Amino acid sequence: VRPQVPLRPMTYKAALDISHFLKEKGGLEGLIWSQRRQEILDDWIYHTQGYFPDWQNYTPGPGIRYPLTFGWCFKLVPVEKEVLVWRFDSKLAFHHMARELHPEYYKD
Amino acid sequence: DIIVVALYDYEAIHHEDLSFQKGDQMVVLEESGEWWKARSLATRKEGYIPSNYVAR
Repeated sequence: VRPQVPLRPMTYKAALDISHFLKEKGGLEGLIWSQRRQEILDDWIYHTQGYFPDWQNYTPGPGIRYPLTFGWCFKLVPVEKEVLVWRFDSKLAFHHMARELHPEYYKD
Repeated sequence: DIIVVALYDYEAIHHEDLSFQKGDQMVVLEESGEWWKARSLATRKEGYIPSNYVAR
């Protein structure tokens, strides 16, 4: 029904607002992660809001995967080849956790 | 002076965007880029809108 909206860059503020909207709407929190579900979400954001799927990557495992794009406030947490669930963390709004653990990704 | 009509439903996620429904009339305030700042004639809410979702 809706066509493709014009493209725009991702920002810290836009990542915050998309994070908050997903927490308010429901659906992402507690959901088991899968590549197929990650594609459905990324492509939805892209068709509805025009952000290319280049901002929804996390730190490589093991353990908790932290978002690479500062402003994205969901993290992937293992539960007991892992099994991960989406979890909102408000600390992520103010602590760039990936840059704290992998400075090399952001030094240049 | 620049009145546009909505062709599709749009739900805004980003806080500085303007939601609307099929048929809503809006005044365009700014046209810098492909996302235009517009104002609703019904609610007088203001925000950016996907320029290809609207006509005239």
